[PDB]
Amino acid sequence: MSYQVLARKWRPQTFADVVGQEHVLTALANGLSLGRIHHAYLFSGTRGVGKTSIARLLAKGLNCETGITATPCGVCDNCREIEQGRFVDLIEIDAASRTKVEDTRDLLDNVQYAPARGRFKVYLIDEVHMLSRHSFNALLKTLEEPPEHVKFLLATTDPQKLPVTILSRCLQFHLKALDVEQIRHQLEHILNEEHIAHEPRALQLLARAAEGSLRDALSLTDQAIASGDGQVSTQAVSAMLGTLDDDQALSLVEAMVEANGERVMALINEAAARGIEWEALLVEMLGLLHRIAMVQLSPAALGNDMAAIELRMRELARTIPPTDIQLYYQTLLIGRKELPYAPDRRMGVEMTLLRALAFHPRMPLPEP
Amino acid sequence: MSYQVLARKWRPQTFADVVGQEHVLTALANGLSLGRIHHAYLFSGTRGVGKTSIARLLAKGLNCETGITATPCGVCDNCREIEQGRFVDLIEIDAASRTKVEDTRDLLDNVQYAPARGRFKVYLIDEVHMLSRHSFNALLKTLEEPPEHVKFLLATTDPQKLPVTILSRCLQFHLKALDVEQIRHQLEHILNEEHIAHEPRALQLLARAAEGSLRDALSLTDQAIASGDGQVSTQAVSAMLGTLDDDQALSLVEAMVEANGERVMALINEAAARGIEWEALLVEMLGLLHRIAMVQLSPAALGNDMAAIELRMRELARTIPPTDIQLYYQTLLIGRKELPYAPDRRMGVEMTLLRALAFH
Amino acid sequence: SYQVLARKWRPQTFADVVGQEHVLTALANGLSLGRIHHAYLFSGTRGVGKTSIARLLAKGLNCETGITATPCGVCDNCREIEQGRFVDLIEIDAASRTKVEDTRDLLDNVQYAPARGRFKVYLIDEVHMLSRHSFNALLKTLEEPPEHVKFLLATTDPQKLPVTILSRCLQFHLKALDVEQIRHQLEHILNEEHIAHEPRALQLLARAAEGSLRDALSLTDQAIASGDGQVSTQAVSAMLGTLDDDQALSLVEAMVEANGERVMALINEAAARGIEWEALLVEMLGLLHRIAMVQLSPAALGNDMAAIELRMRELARTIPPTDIQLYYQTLLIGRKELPYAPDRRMGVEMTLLRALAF
Amino acid sequence: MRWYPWLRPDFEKLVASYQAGRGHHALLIQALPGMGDDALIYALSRYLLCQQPQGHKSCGHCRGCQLMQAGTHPDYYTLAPEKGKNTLGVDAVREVTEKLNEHARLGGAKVVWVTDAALLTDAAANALLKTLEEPPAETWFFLATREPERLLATLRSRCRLHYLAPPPEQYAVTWLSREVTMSQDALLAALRLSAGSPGAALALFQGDNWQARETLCQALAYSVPSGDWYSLLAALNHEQAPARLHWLATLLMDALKRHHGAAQVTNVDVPGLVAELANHLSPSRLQAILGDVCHIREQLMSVTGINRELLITDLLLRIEHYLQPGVVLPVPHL
Amino acid sequence: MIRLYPEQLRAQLNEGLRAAYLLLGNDPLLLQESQDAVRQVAAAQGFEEHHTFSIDPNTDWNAIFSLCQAMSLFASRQTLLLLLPENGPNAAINEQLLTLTGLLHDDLLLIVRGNKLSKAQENAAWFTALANRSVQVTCQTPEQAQLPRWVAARAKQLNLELDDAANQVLCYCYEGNLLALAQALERLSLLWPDGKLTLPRVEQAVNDAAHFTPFHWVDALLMGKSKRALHILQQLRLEGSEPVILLRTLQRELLLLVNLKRQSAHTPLRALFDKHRVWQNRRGMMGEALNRLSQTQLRQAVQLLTRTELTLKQDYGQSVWAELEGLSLLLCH
Ligand SMILES: Nc1ncnc2c1ncn2[C@@H]1O[C@H](COP(=O)(O)OP(=O)(O)O)[C@@H](O)[C@H]1O
Ligand SMILES: Nc1ncnc2c1ncn2[C@@H]1O[C@H](COP(=O)(O)OP(=O)(O)O)[C@@H](O)[C@H]1O
Ligand SMILES: Nc1ncnc2c1ncn2[C@@H]1O[C@H](COP(=O)(O)OP(=O)(O)O)[C@@H](O)[C@H]1O
Ligand code: BEF
Ligand code: BEF
Ligand code: BEF
Ligand SMILES: [Mg+2]
Ligand SMILES: [Mg+2]
Ligand SMILES: [Zn+2]
Ligand SMILES: [Zn+2]
Ligand SMILES: [Zn+2]
Ligand SMILES: [Zn+2]
Repeated sequence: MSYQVLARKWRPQTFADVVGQEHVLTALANGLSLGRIHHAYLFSGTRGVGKTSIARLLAKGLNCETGITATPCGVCDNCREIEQGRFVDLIEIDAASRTKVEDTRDLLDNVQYAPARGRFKVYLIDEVHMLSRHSFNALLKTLEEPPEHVKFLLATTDPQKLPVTILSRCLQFHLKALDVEQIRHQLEHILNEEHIAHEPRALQLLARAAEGSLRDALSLTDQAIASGDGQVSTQAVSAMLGTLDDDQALSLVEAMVEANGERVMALINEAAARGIEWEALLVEMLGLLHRIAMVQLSPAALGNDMAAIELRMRELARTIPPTDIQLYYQTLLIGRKELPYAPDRRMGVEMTLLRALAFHPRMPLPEP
Repeated sequence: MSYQVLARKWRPQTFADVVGQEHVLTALANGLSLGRIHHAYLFSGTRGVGKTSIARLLAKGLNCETGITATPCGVCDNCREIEQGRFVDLIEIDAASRTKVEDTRDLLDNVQYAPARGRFKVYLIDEVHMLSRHSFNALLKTLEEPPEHVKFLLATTDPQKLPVTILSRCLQFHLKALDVEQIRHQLEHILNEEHIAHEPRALQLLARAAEGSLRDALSLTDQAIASGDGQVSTQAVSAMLGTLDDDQALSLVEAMVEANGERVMALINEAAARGIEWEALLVEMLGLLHRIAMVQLSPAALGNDMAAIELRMRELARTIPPTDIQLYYQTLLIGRKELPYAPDRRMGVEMTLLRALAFH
Repeated sequence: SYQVLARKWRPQTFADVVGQEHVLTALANGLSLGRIHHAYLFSGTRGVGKTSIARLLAKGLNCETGITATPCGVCDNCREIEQGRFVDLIEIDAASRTKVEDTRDLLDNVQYAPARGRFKVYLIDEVHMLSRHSFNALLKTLEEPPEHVKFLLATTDPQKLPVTILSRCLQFHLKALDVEQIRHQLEHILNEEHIAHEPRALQLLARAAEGSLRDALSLTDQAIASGDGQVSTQAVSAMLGTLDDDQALSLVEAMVEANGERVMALINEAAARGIEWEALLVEMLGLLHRIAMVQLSPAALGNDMAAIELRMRELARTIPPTDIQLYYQTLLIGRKELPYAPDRRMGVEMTLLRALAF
Repeated sequence: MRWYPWLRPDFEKLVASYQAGRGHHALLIQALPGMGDDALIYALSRYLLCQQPQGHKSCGHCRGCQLMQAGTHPDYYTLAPEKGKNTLGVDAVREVTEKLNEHARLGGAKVVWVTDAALLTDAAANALLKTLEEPPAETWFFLATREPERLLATLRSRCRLHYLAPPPEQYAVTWLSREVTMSQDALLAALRLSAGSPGAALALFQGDNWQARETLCQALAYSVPSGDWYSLLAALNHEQAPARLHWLATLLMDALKRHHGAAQVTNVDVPGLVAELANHLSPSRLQAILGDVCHIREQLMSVTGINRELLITDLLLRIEHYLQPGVVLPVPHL
Repeated sequence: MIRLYPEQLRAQLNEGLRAAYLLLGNDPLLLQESQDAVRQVAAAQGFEEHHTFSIDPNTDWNAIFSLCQAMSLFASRQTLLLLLPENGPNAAINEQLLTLTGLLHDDLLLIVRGNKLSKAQENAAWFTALANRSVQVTCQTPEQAQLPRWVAARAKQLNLELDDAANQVLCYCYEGNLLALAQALERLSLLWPDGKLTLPRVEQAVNDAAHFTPFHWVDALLMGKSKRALHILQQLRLEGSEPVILLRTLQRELLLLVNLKRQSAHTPLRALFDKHRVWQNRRGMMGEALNRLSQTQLRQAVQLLTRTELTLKQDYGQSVWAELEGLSLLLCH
C-alpha cells in the first residue's frame, strides 16, 4: 500500500507516547493540570528529540473541547485537525522567513484577534534563534505580555544565540538526547506495530547508529527495512551502516599488540575480500583502542553492547599499559589522517599497521 | 482558577514595592517632590532589572489628579489606566521597531499635539540604543526644547552604544543588578503571599541561577512551581536547574585539574546528552584555560563577562601553577588538532581529556 | 548529437549501475514494497552515481506503468525525465538559487498538484551550498511535505549540511568504486563502442582515477584524444606522465644512503623528462611500502618486478624498519604539502632534501 | 595576450580532436603563469566560432572571425573578475548560465572562457557544475589554472585536463636571449625561479622586479654575515611579498643544495651569496628558515586583507631568533 | 582675538558681548556649558530668541543668510547658533562663513560650536574676517594627568567636598565622559546634601561609563599600567569597537618601537626620536617603554600580534579579545 514514513505515521500524539523527556512532559502535564499556563515556551534541544511533536501535543492539550487537561484528552475535532496538520490553533511560523522586523511587526499586529473555534492562538515560531536582534526587541513587548488568547511556543536548537532579554521571558525546557536503549525500545515498538520481523542485534546496531535522536533512528530503520524485504537483520543493518564484524577488527588489534606480522597480513587480506571500506576498518580499530583506554580509565566504560568480546576487552586492558595504548592510538590516528595521500587506501592502512608494528613499545620489528 | 503568570501579576504598582535601585527611587522622589522634573529621563540596567517598571511608575506619578508627586494614590483613573496598559497618551514604542528615520520623524510629529488626558505626554521607548544615528539626532533635536507638558522616557540594556551627546539632553539612571539577598527576599515574599510551600535553599538556588535579574528569578520560580506541583523543594529546583545547566566546560576544567576521571566522564556524558558541539566545547575550554593564565598574570585580567563564575576562576588561578596550565593548554590544543580525524568526536574529546589526565 | 563517455554512458536502468549495490538493493525493494520516503540524500565523492541513481529513482517513481523498480525507458515519463524536459522533475542547483525569494518559490510551488507525473520531484544538487536561511526555511517542507511531493538531495560532503537536515532525510552513502569495478566498466564500454584497448592501460586508468568513474571516463577520453583513438599502455603512460619502478627505485636507494649528488642529479633528469612529481612521490611511497613488506615477511614480495628484486631485497635487508617508516612519513607529508609549494618541483625537492638530512 | 613558438604542438593536439567532433565540451588547461594558456583558449575559441575553418585555423575575415576581432561576438563568453576585485562571483557565472540556455545567435557554437578557474568562488564553481556536466548542444568550455589541484574536485572531474609542458631549458634560454640581452646566468636564474616558464621570465625582466631582486641580494650580502635579517624588511615589503619570499626561499634552497653538493642550482647569478649562506648557516637552521619562509608566503597568498608588513617583520624576527644557538627548530609534521 | 578657557569666559562675558563667539573643542560638556553661559548673558543683555542650525552638505544657507538680515517683528534682538561637523569646515562652508561674517551687525550674536579646527582650517578667510573682536573658547577634554585637578576644581565650584580617593575613582570610571561625570556630581550632591562625599559614598553611585580611544590603550601599554590597559580593553569591547583598528594602531607603534629598540645600541634616543618624527609629549613615555621592554619581549609581542591578526583575517574572529588581553599583559612586564 502506502506505508507512510515511520516519522510521519508514528509521530507522538499523546504524552503517553513520547519516550524520554520526562522533565518537559512532567512540566507540561502538571502545569496544565494546575492551570498555570505560561504565555512563552522555549523548547531547546538537538535535532529530532521531540520539540515540535511535544509542542503540538501541548497545543492539543490547551484546546481540547472537553476541557483543559494535562495530556491531550479525548481527541475531539480540534485535536484531530491538529494531528492532521490542519489549522485549528497552530500558527506554525518558520523564523527564517521573518527575520526582518518589517515582517515581525506584521506578525505582531495580527495577534490581537480572537481565535476561531479555539481557546488560544498558539504561535509555533520554530528555529527562533534565526530571528534578527531588531525582530527580537520588536516582539519583546508582545512576549512580555501577549493577549489572553495568544500563546508563544518557541523551538530552537541553540539557545546560546538567543539574547538574554528574550531568554528571561520564556519558560526554558531543554530536551536531552535519547539514550540508545530508549531508541531501541521505540524501534521495537514500531516494528511490532508494523508486523515486520526484527533481530535484536540489528535493532541494537541501529540504535547505536542514531546519535541520540529518534528521527535519525527512524530514517535508518526505514533504510534497513528497504535493504531487506520487510524485515531487518544483522546482515542487512551491518551492510547498510558499513560496520564490519567486530571479530575481524579485534583480531587485527590483537595481532598488532602481540607484534606478529603474519597474522596481521592474513587478517587484512581476508578483510580485503569482504568489501569493507578500509577507512572504516581504521575507524573501528581506533574506536576499539579508545574503548580499551576507557576501560583502563574505569570499568564503568565498557558498554552494554560489545558483550560478545567484553572478556577480551578486559584482558587487553589488563595486559597493555596506558602508554602503549596511547602510542597505538596516536599511530593509527596519524595513519588515518595520512590515508588520503597514500598510494592506495589498502596501501595506507597496511603501512599504518606496519608502522605501529615497527615502533611497537615492547616487541619492535627486528632490525639489521 | 486564574493561576496567572507571576511575572506581570507581581509587577510593582507603587514605588515602595520596587526591590533595590534605592538611590534611583530617592532621586526620582526628590525630583518629583521639591525640584523641577528634568525634561528627559534615560534608564539603563540589565535584563529584568526594573527599568520599564520604574519608567511606568514615574509616568503614573506624572499624570494623576493628586498632582505630580512620588506616591500619588491608589486605584485612581490615570494610575489604573496605566496599570491596565490601556492609557492613551502613555505612548509605548519599541526602538527596534522604529529605527527608521521616517518612522522616528512621524513619532516626533506627535509631541506638538497636547495630551489627551492627565498633565504630561509621556513617551516610553525601549532599547533606545538601537535607534539609528539619524533618528537619534532627531530625538536629541526634539529633546533640546521639548514642549512644557511633553516628556520622554528611554530604556536600554547596554548604554555603552549610546553616543555621549545623549548625556547632554537627558538625565540618566543606572540600575544595579540585584544581588542574591534582594532577589531571594523578594521571591520569599512573593511565595509567602501566593501561599507556595518552599524551602530557603530552593530560593537560594533560584536566586543564584537568576544571575541578578528578578524577571529571571520569577521565570525560574514559575518553572519550579510547574514541575514541583507547588511544592518547591531544594531537590526539585536543583534537578530542573541541572537540566538547564551549561557550565560543562568549567566543570570539565575543574575536574580534569583535580585528576577526577569519573567526574570528567559523567560530565562529558552529560554534555553529550546536551547535544553540544565538541569543537565548540574544546575551544571554550581553551578559552577558559587562557583566561585562568591571564588572571594569574594580573588580577585585573578578569571582566564582568565572567562575573558569574569568577569565584571558582579566582580559586583555580590561585591553586594551579602556570606550568600545569601550559601543559593542559598544549594537550587541549593537540586534541583539537587531532579531533576531526578521530572516531565519533564524543570519544575523541574523551580521549583528549584522558591525555590531559595522564599528566598526574 | 555526439556525447562524451560519461553522459553518453549514463546508467539508464538499475542493472546498468556499476557497484552501489548496497543502495540499489534498498532502492529497488523500496520501490517494489511500496515503502517510499519523501526525502532521499545521495551523498558521496565525485563520479560515483548520485545524480544517476537519483534520476533512476525519479524515473521509477512516476512511471505510468505504475511505481516500478524497473522503469521501461520507452514511456512518456521515462523519456521526458531522461531528456530533462519533465516538468514535475525540477532540477535545482543550490549555489545558483540560494535566496529568500527562491525558497519562497519552492514553498509555494510544492503546494500545486503535479502537472504530468505521479509526484512532483525536486532534485537539488550540492545542497550543502544553501544558506542557513534556506536550510531553516525548508525544514518543514522536507519533514512533512504534501502527499505528492518528494525530494532528492545530492551533496559531495554531508558534514557541511545542517544536522537537522540530515535527520529528516534518507542517507544513501555511495562508496567510491573499486579499481576492478572501474576497470571492468571501461572494458565493457570500450567493447560496446568498438575501441581497441590493452589491459595494462585499463589498469593504469583505473588506478589513476581515485575511485571515481567520471574521472576514469575523462581520463579515458583523454586517452582516445591522444594516440589515434586507441587505449594503449604507451599513450596512457605518456598522458599520465608515469614512470616504471626503475627510476623510483634508483631515487629511493640514492636517498636512503644520503647521496645528495645522485638524488639531485636524478631530480634534474626527472624534470628534464617532464615527469609527474605527484606520480614520482606516489611511486616513492609504494616502493617504500613494498620495502617494509619484504622486511616484515620475505615471501611478501611482488612477482612482476622480478628484474629489480635483487637490489630490492638487499635494501630491505640493510635498512631498519623505523628509518623506512620515517622516509615514508616524510614523503607523505611532502606529497600533502606539494600543491601549496611555490613550485611542484621545488616542493618535491624540499621533501627529498628533508628526507636526506636524517 | 601573445602567441608562443613552442606553444603550437599542443594547439595542434587539441584542435584536431575538436575537428574530429570528439572534443570534450569542458577542457581544463593546466599551465604556469606566462606559459600561454590564454593563447590556446583564445585561438581555440576563434576556431570554434569560425564558420568555415581553413586548416584548423581562423580563416581571415569571416563573419565569426570579424565579430571575434571586434570583441563583441554574441555567442562568445568571457568570465573574469571585476578589475576592482580578484574573485569571480555567483552572479557573473549565473548570467552566463541563464543566457546560455538560448540558442546561438549566429547559429554556430557557444564558447565560454573562464579566465582563471582558481579565482572562482566555490559558489560560482558549484553553479557552473551543472552547465559543465551537461551543456547544451554545440556548447564548449575553456578553463585555465596554475594548478588543477587547487580547484574544486567536482569542478575538475567534469573537464579533460590538458597539460602545457614547459619548453626545454636550452630552448627557453635561447628565446630569452633573443628577447632580452644580458648574461646567461641571469637567464638561468629567471627560468629556474619561474619554474621553467619563460613568459614569467620576460615579465620579471621587463618590470623593475629584477632590480628589486638585486636589491634583496645586496641586503642579504650584508644580512647573513652579521645576523641582521630584519634589514631585509624594506627589500621584501613592496606589494610583491610572494615573489620576494619565493626568491629568498629559493636562495635558501640553493644553499641547501650546496650542502648536499649538486651540479645545478637556481640562483646561479650569485654563487658567492649562495656560498656565504651555506657557510654561515647551520643546515637545520636553513631547513627551518626555508620552511618558515614558504609558510609565510603561503599565508600571504591565501589570506586576503592581511598586513604584509607585520607578517614580514614577524618572519624576520623569527629568523633572527632561529640564528641564535640552542633554539628548537621546527620540522614539518602531520 | 581673545582666546579663553571655560573658567575665563564667565568673567569675559560681563565685559560686553562681542560680535561672534567660537566654541572649539572635543568636550561636549564644556561646549554645552559655555554655550549656555553665552545664551544666558545674551538674554540678560536683551537677546530674547535663539536659532539653531547644524551645518550639513544640505545646509539652507539662504535661510541663515536671510536670518542675518531677518529683523524681528515681535522680538527685538537675536542670536544665531551653528553646529560645525565633526571634521570642520571645507571650501564651501568656509566661504559661506566668510559671507556670514560680512553679514554681522549690532545684533547677530553669532555662536559657533564644534570640534577644534586644524592649522589649515586656521588659515582661512572666514577665520581672519572675525579675527579682530570675536571670542574663541577652547573646550578640549582634560587628559589623564589633569583630570583629578579638574574634577576637584568643579567639586569646589559645585560646593562639594571631595577626597583624593573619590577624585581618583571618578576619574577612573568617567574618563572621557565628563558629561556623565557632572551628572554623577549632581546625583551625589542630591543624594547627600551634606557634601562630604567620602569614598563609600561615591563607590555606591557610579558606573563604568568611561570612553576610550585606541590611542589611550596604546599609551597605557607604553606606560606599563596593566590594570589601566585591561580597563581600556573592557570599555572598548563594551562600546563595540572593532578590534581591527586596535590591532592596526598596535602594529604601527610597535613596529616603530622595535625599530627604535634595534637602533638604540647605534644612535642615542634623542636623534632616533627626532628622525622618526616622535611628538615631544610622548617622547618620555616611549623612552621609558624602550628602557623597560627587552628585545625578547618585543619579539614575543610581534608573534602574538601576528597570531591575533591571522586569527582575525581568516574570517574566524573568535575570542580576539582574549588575545588582545594577552598582548596587553605581555607588553606590561
Ligand atoms: N520523545 C519522542 N518520542 C517519540 N518519538 C520521537 C521523540 N522525539 C522524536 N521522535 C521521533 O522524531 C520524529 C520527529 O520528531 P520532532 O518532534 O520533529 O523533533 P524536533 O524536536 O527536532 O522537531 C517523530 O515523528 C518521532 O518519531
Ligand atoms: N526592581 C524590581 N521590583 C519588582 N519587580 C521587578 C524588579 N525588576 C524586575 N522585576 C520583575 O521583572 C518583570 C520585568 O521587569 P522589567 O522592569 O521589564 O525588566 P527590564 O529591566 O529588563 O526591562 C517585572 O514585571 C517585574 O515582575
Ligand atoms: N555507478 C555508476 N555506474 C555507471 N556509471 C557511473 C557510475 N557512477 C558514475 N558513473 C559515470 O559518471 C558519470 C557522472 O555520474 P554522476 O552520477 O553524475 O556522479 P555524481 O554522483 O558525482 O553526480 C556518469 O555519466 C557515468 O558515466
Ligand atoms: F525540529 Be527538529 F530539530 F528536527
Ligand atoms: F526588559 Be529587559 F531589558 F530584559
Ligand atoms: F560529481 Be558528483 F555529483 F559528486
Ligand atoms: Mg525592558
Ligand atoms: Mg550530480
Ligand atoms: Zn480534544
Ligand atoms: Zn493616581
Ligand atoms: Zn516508463
Ligand atoms: Zn572564419
